Amino acid sequence: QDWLTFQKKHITNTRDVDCDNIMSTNLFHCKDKNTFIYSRPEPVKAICKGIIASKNVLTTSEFYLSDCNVTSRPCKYKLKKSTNKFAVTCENQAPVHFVGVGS
Repeated sequence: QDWLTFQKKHITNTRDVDCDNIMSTNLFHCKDKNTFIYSRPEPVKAICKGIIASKNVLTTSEFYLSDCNVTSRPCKYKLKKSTNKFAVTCENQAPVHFVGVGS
């Protein structure tokens, strides 16, 4: 919804995201999947530099991503690490929404 919530939901200071614990919280509420970007927040903000009106943008560099993906048991997870580009909604020069991971 905004950059500060984007940070709370999609930035991780470690690749080794604690999926089973972090996903069963009120923040992630057992959602099927969440992508965490391994980075300090400020460099991620920079993906949207210069972009004002709401626009979905694919990163120009790949990033180190950590996905928590649900298993057969609701709210139980497997961690999957990958190196990939991803897309966000940019608005007023900041990511406000996570769109998805690149192909």
